[PDB]
Amino acid sequence: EQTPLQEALNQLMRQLQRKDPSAFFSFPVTDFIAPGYSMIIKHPMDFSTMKEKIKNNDYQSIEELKDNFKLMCTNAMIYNKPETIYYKAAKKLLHSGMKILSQERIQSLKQSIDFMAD
Ligand SMILES: CC(=O)c1cc(-c2cc(C(=O)NC3CC3)ccc2C)c2ncccn12
Repeated sequence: EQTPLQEALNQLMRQLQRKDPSAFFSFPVTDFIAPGYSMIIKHPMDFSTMKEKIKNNDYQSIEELKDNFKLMCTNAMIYNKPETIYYKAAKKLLHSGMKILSQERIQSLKQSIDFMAD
């Protein structure tokens, strides 16, 4: 039902989402709640979309998930003005998420994935 890589990606997801208690990054931003979003942000990302990419096996590496997570936070800091709650929340989430997605945890998880293979 899940490969070791999928299991590892799903666990990181849960860890990252716990750093978004406001649930602002849980779901895709739409043009209705953020006017002109689709004209400014060319590659949207959110936790629910990351969740489908894992289930659909779109990720070949943990680094890909980390890139998507950074994209999530980068999009929010580009679209939202610094005085907004969403900008501040993106900065807090980026800092907390990058500690979760440290080189040491990523390398540790990659070692485990290889040990569970073949
Ligand atoms: C990531 C980001 O840029 C973003 C996220 C949201 C958003 C807000 C709420 C919410 O609860 N809003 C009420 C507190 C006022 C719920 C879910 C989402 C996806 C948002 N809304 C407008 C502009 C930007 N954003």
